Amino acid sequence: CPLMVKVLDAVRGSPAINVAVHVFRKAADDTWEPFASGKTSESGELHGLTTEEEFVEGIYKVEIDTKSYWKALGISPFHEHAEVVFTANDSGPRRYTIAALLSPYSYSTTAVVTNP
Amino acid sequence: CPLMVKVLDAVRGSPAINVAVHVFRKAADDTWEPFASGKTSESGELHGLTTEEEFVEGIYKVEIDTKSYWKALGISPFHEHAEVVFTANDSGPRRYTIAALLSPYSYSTTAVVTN
Amino acid sequence: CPLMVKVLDAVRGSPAINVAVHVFRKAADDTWEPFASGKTSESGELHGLTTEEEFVEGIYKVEIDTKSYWKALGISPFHEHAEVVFTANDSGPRRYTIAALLSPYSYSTTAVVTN
Amino acid sequence: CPLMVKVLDAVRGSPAINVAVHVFRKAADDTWEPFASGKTSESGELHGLTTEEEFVEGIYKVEIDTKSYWKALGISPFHEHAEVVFTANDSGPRRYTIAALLSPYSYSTTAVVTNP
Ligand SMILES: Cc1cc(OCC(=O)O)cc(C)c1Cc1ccc(O)c(C(C)C)c1
Ligand SMILES: Cc1cc(OCC(=O)O)cc(C)c1Cc1ccc(O)c(C(C)C)c1
Repeated sequence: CPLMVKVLDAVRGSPAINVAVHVFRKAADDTWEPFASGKTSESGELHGLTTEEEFVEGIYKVEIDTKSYWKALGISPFHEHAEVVFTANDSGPRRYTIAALLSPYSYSTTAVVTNP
Repeated sequence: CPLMVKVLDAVRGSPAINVAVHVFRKAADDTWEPFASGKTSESGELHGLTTEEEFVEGIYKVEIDTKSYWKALGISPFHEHAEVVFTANDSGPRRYTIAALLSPYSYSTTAVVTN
Repeated sequence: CPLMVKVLDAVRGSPAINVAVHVFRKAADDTWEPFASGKTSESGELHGLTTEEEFVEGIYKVEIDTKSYWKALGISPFHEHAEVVFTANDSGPRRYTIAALLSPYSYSTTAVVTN
Repeated sequence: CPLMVKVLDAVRGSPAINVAVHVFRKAADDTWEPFASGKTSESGELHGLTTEEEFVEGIYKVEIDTKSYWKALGISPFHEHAEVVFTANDSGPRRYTIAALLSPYSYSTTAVVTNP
């Protein structure tokens, strides 16, 4: 898969399990069209969101439901979600790993972009 | 002010200067209504976005134009911007500092919520 | 001062208060000589560690006692501390702010080097 | 292996390749004894540092040579290295992944600790 999401929990030092992830792609009319969705596994990973054929050039948004994650652990976090927005495939097809590191009042996100 | 934004540049080890920042409030129809904006100062700070009277409870989005910043420095960036979405809440402390740390392919953001 | 330390808590969304910080300078024999120390303020800041005269070029280590901080909050931490090791250099800007962002199993540190 | 190190470059959005890593363990006399060393692979990973038998309880230091990494890319970075110090195995054997994210003037580090 050309798009993978990996989420870690900085409080527990663990993968962030069962985190909902929604992906959108900006349409020609500038709206966000639903593209794919899933939830992270026991390893904090979400694979199989898309395919090489489908994942064309465009502006994509990956919205990670961090608030539901923290709420289920009894925590009222600051952010509603973590949303990473990016242009994909503009110099040709690439593989993207979107890595997120979560704390109740902070998150970081990083992209690892490789040429397949 | 109840809301301040502070932006640092992890490549240069400096405040991130002249970064455009837009603030939006979520409307009843779930659209984002522009609320305030500015550019960060020589110290990477943006003050005076709102007032205590105006900044009522709601869902807010702070959009930091990281892409234009990296473009101005001749460095290829990954993100279109960094968005920071949160519910502002009266019961808690209520001065918010949104701190962001920028790299071309990574950012972190943290909230410092006080008094 | 030429050196300031600012520490934030990513769990509480607050300055990290009363965190012990020790500064060391690398000696000629490669050992670390204690130089200065303090505890962060109510704003998570530690000022006045050194002076422009004293803070000559050399290799410095700032050790932030994160473990005692998490212990004080009843939260299990991973690291013994966060160390920040750098060469201080006259040609460049020379006011250093060491910013640290703390979580129980993660920390980040950044240098803001100005004027 | 109970200890793995993974290093990413936040400027290029890539693994950080050929980064030297030195591991030390605190001795009974409070000195740092050399424990293991290696360098990151093309995937930014360093495997095989130790074994279950060898990796007993103790205080360990993982020193990642970030300065040489940046210097080889023409950059004069702020830090001499990234050094992550931690007590290991104090509630029994665990697997540790030490993840580091590098920028010229900043780094973050995170531990993922799992029960084998
Ligand atoms: C929020 C903030 C306040 C501050 O006050 C000290 C000053 O203005 O001199 C000084 C600095 C440098 C920051 C920014 C900061 C301070 C600490 C920190 O962990 C982070 C994370 C985003 C990496 C950011
Ligand atoms: C992206 C990624 C890939 C990975 O490969 C799987 C494995 O080898 O276990 C293993 C891990 C732990 C990560 C996550 C990671 C790896 C490095 C890193 O600096 C960061 C920051 C976002 C904190 C995250």
